[PDB]
Amino acid sequence: AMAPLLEYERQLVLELLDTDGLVVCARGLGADRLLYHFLQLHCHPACLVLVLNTQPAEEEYFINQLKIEGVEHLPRRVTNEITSNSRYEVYTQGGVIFATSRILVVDFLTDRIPSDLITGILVYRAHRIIESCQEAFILRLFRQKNKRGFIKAFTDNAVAFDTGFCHVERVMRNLFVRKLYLWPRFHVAVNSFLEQHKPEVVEIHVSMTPTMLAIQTAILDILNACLKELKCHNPSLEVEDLSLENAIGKPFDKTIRHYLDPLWHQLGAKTKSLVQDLKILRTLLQYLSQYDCVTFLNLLESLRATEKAFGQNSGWLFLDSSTSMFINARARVYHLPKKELVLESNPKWEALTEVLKEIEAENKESEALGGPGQVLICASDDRTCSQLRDYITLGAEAFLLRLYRKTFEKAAFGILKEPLTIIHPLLGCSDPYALTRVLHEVEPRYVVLYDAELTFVRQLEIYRASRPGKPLRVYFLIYGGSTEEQRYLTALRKEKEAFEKLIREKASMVVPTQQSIVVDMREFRSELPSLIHRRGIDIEPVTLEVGDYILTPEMCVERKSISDLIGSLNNGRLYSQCISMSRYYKRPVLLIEFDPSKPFSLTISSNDISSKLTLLTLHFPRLRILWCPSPHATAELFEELKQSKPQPDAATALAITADSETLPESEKYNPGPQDFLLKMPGVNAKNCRSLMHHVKNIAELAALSQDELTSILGNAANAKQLYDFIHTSFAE
Amino acid sequence: SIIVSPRQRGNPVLKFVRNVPWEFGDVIPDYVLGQSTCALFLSLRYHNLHPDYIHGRLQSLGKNFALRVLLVQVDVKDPQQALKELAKMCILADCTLILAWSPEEAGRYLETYKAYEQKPADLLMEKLEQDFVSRVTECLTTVKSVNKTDSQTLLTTFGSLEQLIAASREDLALCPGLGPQKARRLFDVLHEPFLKV
Amino acid sequence: ASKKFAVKCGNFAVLVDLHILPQGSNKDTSWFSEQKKEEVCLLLKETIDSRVQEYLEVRKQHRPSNAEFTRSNPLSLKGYGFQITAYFLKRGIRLRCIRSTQNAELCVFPDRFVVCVSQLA
Amino acid sequence: SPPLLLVQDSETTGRQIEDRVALLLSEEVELSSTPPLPASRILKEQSFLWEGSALTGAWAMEDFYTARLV
DNA sequence: TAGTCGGTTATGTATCTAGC
DNA sequence: GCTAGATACATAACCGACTA
Ligand SMILES: [Mn+2]
Ligand SMILES: [Mn+2]
Repeated sequence: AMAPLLEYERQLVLELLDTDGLVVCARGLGADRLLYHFLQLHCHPACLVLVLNTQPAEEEYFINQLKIEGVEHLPRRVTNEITSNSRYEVYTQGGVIFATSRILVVDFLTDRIPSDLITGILVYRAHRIIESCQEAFILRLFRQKNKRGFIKAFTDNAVAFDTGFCHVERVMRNLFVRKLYLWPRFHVAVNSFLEQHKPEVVEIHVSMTPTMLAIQTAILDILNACLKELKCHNPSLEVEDLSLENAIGKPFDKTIRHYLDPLWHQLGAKTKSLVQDLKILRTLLQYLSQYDCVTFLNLLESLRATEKAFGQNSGWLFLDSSTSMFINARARVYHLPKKELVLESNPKWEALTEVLKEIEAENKESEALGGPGQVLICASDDRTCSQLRDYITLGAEAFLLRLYRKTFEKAAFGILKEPLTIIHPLLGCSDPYALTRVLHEVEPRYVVLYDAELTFVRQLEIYRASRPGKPLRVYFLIYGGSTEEQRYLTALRKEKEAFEKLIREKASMVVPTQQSIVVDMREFRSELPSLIHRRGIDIEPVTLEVGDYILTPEMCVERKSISDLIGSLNNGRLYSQCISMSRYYKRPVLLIEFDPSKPFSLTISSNDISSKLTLLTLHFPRLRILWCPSPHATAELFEELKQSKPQPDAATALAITADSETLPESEKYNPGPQDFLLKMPGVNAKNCRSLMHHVKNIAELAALSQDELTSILGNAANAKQLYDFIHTSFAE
Repeated sequence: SIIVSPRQRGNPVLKFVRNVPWEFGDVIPDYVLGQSTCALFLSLRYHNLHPDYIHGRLQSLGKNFALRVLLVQVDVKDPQQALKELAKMCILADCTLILAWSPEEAGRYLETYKAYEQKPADLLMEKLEQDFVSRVTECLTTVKSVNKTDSQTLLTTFGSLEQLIAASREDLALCPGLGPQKARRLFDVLHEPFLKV
Repeated sequence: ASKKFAVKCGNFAVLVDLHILPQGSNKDTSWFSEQKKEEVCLLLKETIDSRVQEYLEVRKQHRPSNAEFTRSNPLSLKGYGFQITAYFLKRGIRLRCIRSTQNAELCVFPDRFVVCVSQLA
Repeated sequence: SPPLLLVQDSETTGRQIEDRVALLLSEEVELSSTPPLPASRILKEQSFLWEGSALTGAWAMEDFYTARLV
C-alpha cells in the first residue's frame, strides 16, 4: 500500500524524477514526506541509493513506517557495528543505505564500495552542503568515480540561503545538480489545494497585566540603549542584521558571534561586557514571557547578589529603568503595608483554563463525531510543560503559594475509554518535524498551539489536508503587543523576502605526474584530507603507528593543534612521539597548526610554552617545525614540499612498527631493552651509558652484586634503589 | 656569555635580554648561544624588502653547529607566502624555525636557549607514579601489545622480577593471557644485548 | 471505527498505535467494531504488564533499558478472526498526560507500543 | 549465490522503477465531506495572524510590525 | 561568563581462548 | 592445522566541570 500523493505533489515528483535538481520547500511543508516517497520508491535489491544528512530518530521513523506499510527489504543503517571486513556485503545487497559520513569517506577513498554499481544519492538538508564539509567531499568522490547515477537534493528553510554567507548557485554547484525547483507556500498549486481543506482555527490574543507591560518596556529600553552603545563603539557593526527588532530573536546569538569572533583578539574591555548584558537581557525577556513571577524574582535577586560579589552587571541594574523593573517585580510578588503577599498569575494560564473548559463542555455532548476526541497542548519547552501540569493539577493558588514557600523563606487494569489531554514539548530548534510524529501516534480532534512558530502552523495545515474527511480545531494562543508577536511577524516577512529573492535569482540564472600522501586513519574527522584531495593528490588511508602524513619515503609529518600542542607538551606524549619519529624516519617534521577563526598568535618560568618548545628543539636537533595559519595554507605547503622527491607507499609505512629495525645511523642500542631500562627506578639520563656499556643484557644486570652496582653507578642511593627494585618480591 | 656578532647593533631586542650576560664579538652566526647552538634573525618586513638576504646568510653560514635555530619576527598582515617560503628554505638548509610576534618573545627565546645548555629533559617526561606495584606495572607495559591486566597476572604468578628474567620463553607462554607473540616480545626484550652488534 | 486508544497499567498509560490492514484492494476499517476492540488488549494484557515490570526494576537500578522485544522479533498472536503483530519502539519525546474527567496526572510509558491487525479467513 | 545487484541489468532496473512510479501515481485517495464541528463560544464572545501565514494576501509593509514594540 | 582540564565517543586493529 | 568472539587499547575531536 504505497503512500498516496497530495494533489500538488505529483507534479513536483514528476519534475524531480525527470531530471536531477534541488527542491526548496516553504518552511514546514513536508520535506520528510518527499524524502520518504523516494525512499519507498527505491527499496529494490537491484539498485542501491545513499541518504546523507539524517538524524537517528528520522532514520528509525522511516524504517518503521516502511515496515508497517508492508514492504520487503527495508533500508539499513551502517555504523561502527558492522566492521570493515564485513561491510562490503551489506553494500552489495542493494537498497537504501543510511551510512554516516566518516564511514563513507573512508570506504570511498579505500575503494571498499561497489562505486560503479551505485545508482544515485539523496541529500537531505541541502542548504548545509557547503564547500569544506564531509558531505561535499563524499559527493566529489562519488561523481569522480561514477558519473552515471543521480543526485537529488531536498531542503526546507529557504531562509538559510538568504544570509550573506551561503549562496544558492554555489550550493547548486557543490551538489552537481544544475537545476532549481521552487515550491513556496504562495505557489498557485499548493495554495489552491490547501485552501479547500482548511482547518477550523480560532486564535486568541491575551493581554498582559500592566506590571508585565511595565517590565517588558523597561527591559526593551535597556536593551535598546545597550545596542546603541555597542554599535557606536564599533562602526563596522552597522549592518541591518543587528537592528533592535532583529536582536529579540533566538537566532540572534549566532549572528553576533559571526561578526565579533574574528575581532575578539583586539576587542575592548567594555564591549566584552555589553555583549554579555545583551545575553542576560534577552534571557530576561524570555523568562518574563514564559515562566511565572516568583521564578522571575529569584532570577533578578540572583543577578543582584552576583553583582554585589563580583560586580558583573555594572552597566545597568542601578539606572532608573532597572529600578522600575525591580519595583514592578516586587510589586508582582510582595506587598509591604511581618509580611504579606499577592501572587498574581499571568493571563495565559487563565485563558488556557477557559479553553479547556470549553473543550470539556463540548466533549460532554460530543457524540455526533463518534466519541469525544483527544486534546494535544503543544508547549515550548519541558519546563513550561511541567509548569502547565503543576498549574492544572494543583490549581493557581496552591501552585503559586508552594512555589513561593519553596523558593523563599516560609482498577488494576483496563481501557481508559475517556478523553485525554497530552502536553508535548515542541523544541522547535532540535527537530522541527516531531509534532507530525505525535500527530500520528495520537490523533487529536483539538490542537492548542500554546507557543506557536511558523513550521508548526504549516505542519498542522498539512496534517489536516492529508485526511480529507476528518476535521480538527486549532486554538492559537498568543500575547498581544509583546515580543512573541513581533518574532512571529518577522519570521513571516523574512521567509517571504527570501523566496522572492530566490525566484528572482533563478529567473536571472536561466539566461546563462601522480603523487600521493599516506594518511593516518584517525585524521579524517578534519578538513585537511579533503583540501589535499581537491588539488589532485590522491589519498591512501592506513592506520599508521608513526606520524600522521607521510609525504615522501623519508618524511613523517605530525600535525598538532595549538591546544593539543600545549596539552601534549604538558603531559609527556610529544617526547615519545618525537623519539619514535626520529628513530624510524630520517627527516621528521612537526607541523603546528592555527585556527583561522582565531588570531595568528601563539598565546623565565618552566610553565611557559616557549620554554618547553625550546627545550624540545634543543634535545632533538634534527626535528623540523612548520607553521601554518589554516589548513588551506597547509595543503599548499604539502604540495610544495614534494616537488621532485619520490612518492611514498602503504604496506611499508604500515609495516613500520615496534618490531621493525631502526635507521642505519640513529642509535647504537636495541630500542626494546633500552626503553625498558630507562623506566625502572635507579637509572637516569646520565648514568645509563655506564650500565649499558659495562653489561650485556638485563639478565646480567640481574645477577650483579650491589658492590659492582655502586662501582659502576658511582652513587650509593641509586645502586641501593636498583638492588631493592630488581630483587624484591610481591608478597614482601 | 653570548657572543653576539656586532652586525645587528640596530636591533630592539638587545634591550630585551637582561637575565643573561651578552657581549659583542666578531663571529659568523648572528647570536652564538654557546657551543653547538647558533642563531640568526629576520624581521618579515625586512625579508620582504630584500628576498636575497637570508638565503645568502644561510648559504654562507656553513654546517659547523649541531643546532642552528632561525628565529623570526612577524609584523606584516600577510605572512602566509613568506612563512611558506621560509619553511621550505629551512627544510632544505638544515635549520629549525622559531616564530616570535614581538621583541619580548624573541628575547625570552634567547634567554631560554642560553640558560638551558645542559638542562635535563625531566621536564617533558610523563609524571610516573612511585607506588611499587604501579611502577612495576608501568615498566612491563613498555613492550608492545602487553597491557596492565596480564601485567598483574604475571605479577601474581611470578612475584619477583629475578625469576621473571630467569624463566624461559615457554614458561612465560604457559601463563594465561600471554600467547606466542607476547612471549616472544618479552623474552627478546629481557635477553637482548643493550648494544647493537 | 478504529482509532488509537490508551490503556492503563497501574501508574502508567500506554498509548497503543493501532493500524488496520485493508480488505484486498478495496479498503475498509468499519469491521473493527468497538466490541472487537476492548477484549483485544486482554489478548495482549500479560505482555504489557511484563513490560511494565522490567522497566521499573531497571529504573530503580539506575541504568538504561533495552527492548528485548522489538521489530526484529515481533509477537504474532491469534484471536477471533484477526492477526496481531506488536513491537515496542522507543519514542524519545517526554509526554505528560492529565485525565481531565478527574484532572489527575497519569504517567506515560516511554515506549511506543505499535500493534497491527488484519482480518482473516 | 551472487547477489542480484551485479546480476540484473540496468535497463531492467529502470523498467522496474518506471513500473513502481506508475503504480505510485495511481493510488488516488477517497473523498468524504467533513462533518461539522460545534460552534465555539470563544469566537462569538479576525484570525489574521494564522491566515497571514499563507503569505498570499496583500499585507502591506506596516502590517508586519506591532505598535507597542516601537 | 569565559579559559582550561579531563572525561566521553566513534571507528579500527592486534591477540588470545575456544572451537573447529 | 584453521576460524569466530571477546578484552584492552589507541587516538583525535567534542562537551561538561571547574574556576578565576
Ligand atoms: Mn596520530
Ligand atoms: Mn595529531
